[PDB]
Amino acid sequence: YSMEHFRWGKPV
Amino acid sequence: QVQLQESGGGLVQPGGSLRLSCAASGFTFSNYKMNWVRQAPGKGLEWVSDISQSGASISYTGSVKGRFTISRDNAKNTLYLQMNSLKPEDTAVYYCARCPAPFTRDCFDVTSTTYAYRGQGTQVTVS
Amino acid sequence: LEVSISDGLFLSLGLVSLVENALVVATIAKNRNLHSPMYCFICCLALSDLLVSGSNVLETAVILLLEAGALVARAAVLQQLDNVIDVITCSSMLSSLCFLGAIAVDRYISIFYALRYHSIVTLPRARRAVAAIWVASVVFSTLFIAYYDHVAVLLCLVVFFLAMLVLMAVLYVHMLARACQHAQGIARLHKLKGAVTLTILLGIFFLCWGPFFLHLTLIVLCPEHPTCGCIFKNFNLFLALIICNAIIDPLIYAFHSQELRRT
Amino acid sequence: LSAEDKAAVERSKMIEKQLQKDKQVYRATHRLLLLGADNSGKSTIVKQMRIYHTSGIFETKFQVDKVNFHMFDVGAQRDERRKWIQCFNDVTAIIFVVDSSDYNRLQEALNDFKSIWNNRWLRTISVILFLNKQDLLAEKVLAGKSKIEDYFPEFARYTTPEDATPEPGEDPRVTRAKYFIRDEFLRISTASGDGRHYCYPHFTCSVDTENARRIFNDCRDIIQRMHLRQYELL
Amino acid sequence: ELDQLRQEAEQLKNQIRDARKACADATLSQITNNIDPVGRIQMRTRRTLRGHLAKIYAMHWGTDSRLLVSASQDGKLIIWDSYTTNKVHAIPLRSSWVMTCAYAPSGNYVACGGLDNICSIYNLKTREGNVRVSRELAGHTGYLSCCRFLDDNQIVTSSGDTTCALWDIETGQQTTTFTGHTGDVMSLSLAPDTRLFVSGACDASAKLWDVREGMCRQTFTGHESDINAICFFPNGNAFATGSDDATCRLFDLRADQELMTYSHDNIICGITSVSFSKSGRLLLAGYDDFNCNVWDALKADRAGVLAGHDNRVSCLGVTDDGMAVATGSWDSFLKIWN
Amino acid sequence: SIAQARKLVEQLKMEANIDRIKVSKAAADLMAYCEAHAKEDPLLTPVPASENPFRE
Ligand SMILES: [Ca+2]
Repeated sequence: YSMEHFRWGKPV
Repeated sequence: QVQLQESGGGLVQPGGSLRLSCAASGFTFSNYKMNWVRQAPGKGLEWVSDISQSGASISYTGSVKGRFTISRDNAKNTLYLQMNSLKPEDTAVYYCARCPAPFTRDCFDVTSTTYAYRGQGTQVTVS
Repeated sequence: LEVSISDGLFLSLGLVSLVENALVVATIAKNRNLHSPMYCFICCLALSDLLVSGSNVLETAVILLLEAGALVARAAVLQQLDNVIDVITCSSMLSSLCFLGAIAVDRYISIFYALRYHSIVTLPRARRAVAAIWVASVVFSTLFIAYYDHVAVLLCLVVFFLAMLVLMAVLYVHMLARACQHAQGIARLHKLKGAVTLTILLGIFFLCWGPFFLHLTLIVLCPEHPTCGCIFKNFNLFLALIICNAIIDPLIYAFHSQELRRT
Repeated sequence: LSAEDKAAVERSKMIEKQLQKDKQVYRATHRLLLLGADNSGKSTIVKQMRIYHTSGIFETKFQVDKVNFHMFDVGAQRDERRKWIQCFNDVTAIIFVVDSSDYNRLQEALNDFKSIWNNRWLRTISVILFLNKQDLLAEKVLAGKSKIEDYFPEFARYTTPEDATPEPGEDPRVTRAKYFIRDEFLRISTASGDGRHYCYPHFTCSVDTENARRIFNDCRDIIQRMHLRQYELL
Repeated sequence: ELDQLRQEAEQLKNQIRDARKACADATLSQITNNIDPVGRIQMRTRRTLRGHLAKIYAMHWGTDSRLLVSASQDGKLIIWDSYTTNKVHAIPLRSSWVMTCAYAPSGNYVACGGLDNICSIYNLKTREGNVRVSRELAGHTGYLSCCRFLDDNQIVTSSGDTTCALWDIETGQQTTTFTGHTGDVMSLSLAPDTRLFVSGACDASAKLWDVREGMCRQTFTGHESDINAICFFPNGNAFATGSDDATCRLFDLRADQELMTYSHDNIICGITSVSFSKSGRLLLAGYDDFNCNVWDALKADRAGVLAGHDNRVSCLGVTDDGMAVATGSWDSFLKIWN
Repeated sequence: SIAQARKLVEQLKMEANIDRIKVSKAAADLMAYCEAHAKEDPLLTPVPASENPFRE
């Protein structure tokens, strides 16, 4: 599990 | 009481010079923009000249612009109009007319047929 | 390529922008004279930047607090919390963009349809537009955050930013064209302020919003290219610049008015 | 709430709904003050513009391009205007009609314009300057019997502007007279103006069908300049 | 010849001035030197009335001083329940440019007038759900600056035609014309007895009038500029006068002269409305500043400022019970203070 | 014209011959009114929120 500091912060 | 007693009229020769004077009383004369107005016989109240509170600005009608000089002494409460080169066109009852409100740039109503802050006026006649 | 990791700074900039937007929203709520449609859209822009800053500081707090080990959460609960924070984040972004467009539209109508302005734009239609913007931003944000793994979401969100950029530029540059025609008519009868104001309205918008939509564009176009990769790791900067929008919007749209500056 | 108190709230809400309806009718109606001396052909402009349709104020209301205009020809007041003119601090424009023909009276029109412009309350109100009776001005300058230099000696040295438009192929001297008269009021407005309000000179006759179109164009540009300043674009 | 009459007028003017100077054995500043100051009279906007679209030009309290008429140049008279911010009526006017309004002391009628020289009187106690115009008094040849009801059926009306007139509303006809003013008559206040009233003009003069005798009983002339506003002192033996000259002045009828002048060199703009408080000790002057100033009517120092408006305080009225001062502005807002 | 002057003269006749009291007595009457009616002036002497109808 991880909290994204907002969506799409990395390619996904 | 606001009063604008005025003197210096009479009869002059064409090309003559004259000095109208207006002993303003009953108001804080330094605060008011002062106007001269004249009524040629059977005509309306032609405005003649204007002087600001400090005298730092003056204005005239083109019929007199090159010829009359308006001045004021704010300690005497006297308004003046020197008329260096009078013409038969200038024959009128002159009236010193105060602006309505102090510290104000719009001189409304100074030509109005009945207006409170205006003298009883001096007749100028020219031969 | 450089980086600006800025991991803790989000809490500062988010709280700063939260206060600034809260003041604008409170000012327009307090001054009932500010229920004009333009100030309605400016209030809604402020409230949107408020929700942006709040949601960013919320998951800044959650991410720090988890990293500190001061909090634990179940994985599924944590991911749905992340979803709900990102839904409100993406919604207050889409609606921030739409309220910037809506102010641009209100201003444009107030100029090019100046005499019919209050027939065309009126507080019923202002409230209806505000509703449509907020509800659409929530609907689309729920779609975008649910289907976030589909490139069509990122591409659509970028195409929306490009549509709002084209809208802003066309409307404000045309308004500046009328401003220049008026300056010519004035000078002509008598015998760059708008270029500056335009350069603020569009430059802050593009400088602060543009790099996030660049980041999304490059995720679609090039998730594996190393330079695209270096841009991706700058994501914190680009979101913080969105928070800088949450700071600068109330300054450029509310506190240009003396009526706002009075209170 | 008490029954009488609730009923009072219900009546206030009905009144509030009617006020909201009247607000939209009011905000969509652009008010205009029409000023001018007896000579200035003001009545002929009201009578012409009515094709676009004992008391102390005459309301002529007209529509251009689905925009409603209310134009107030103030009449049968006394000639002391400094108190009633304060009312019009919220009109879109003052249409100041001027008889451009009778140079003797033109200086009175200049001082009236200067009083409108400098007034503390009209300080935000733009003036649509209808230099009227241009036909009679043209006749007077072409006949040459009367001589503007006798009334405005600066006309001995004023030269026609580069923006001048001698539209019908009119005489250079008629054009010089016209634009001089224009530039007197433009000097008043340009010198003392603060940029919150502007003067919109137009040359017109009673026969001009386009005077409603001129007022539409001027009110459009006034509200544009107002909003473009408010948005700091101008 | 006219010069003989002008000289006799000068003689009588000098005689009046000498008589006034012979009564000026003291000044109110000296007599008020022995009595304690009123202190900082702070007051707060308890109620704000948002209903008007345009600037309010005039406002007036009812006798049971809860209902408040307010007249705006969008063409509305709004009647407010001031206790509740609640509109009890909103009257569409036949001419937008309203400049005056009043209640009848009976409450039954409300009047207004303006640039259209009519006094439109509206009956509030009609059997129908909406107000109807019961008379339109149309004899004035100039805008109406102030209309005040003497009773349910008599209204007195100052106009820019330099006259006031007292109307019988059932007849719709001028019972009396008050003709002595040389300037545009700007303000009208009734004595508490309604047997006398005073009107200030755009002459720097106020005149006292007898409504029965139809005559100018006195003229007060200490002002420099247009007396935009006038208000009787509640004793009925004195009245205050706001002017473009930035001064208020209090004139006592029996002394026939200026008893006090209220002035402060920081104030360079006119007064547009005046009201006393119920004791008379506060003089409330609505300035163009756009502040709104309270003066100790006796001490002549500024007790406080009602700094709540962003445009002219066009109108200012203290409730007959003295419980609030309403203020109205070109802001379109009425703010009620105590 | 002569008529307005005749009117103004007769007005100033009726206005000169009025009875005038001393300014000290006028002042003292107004001051007595203020001091007598001071307690019943809610602006001069603000009444508590129990009595104030505007924010009771
Ligand atoms: Ca996240």
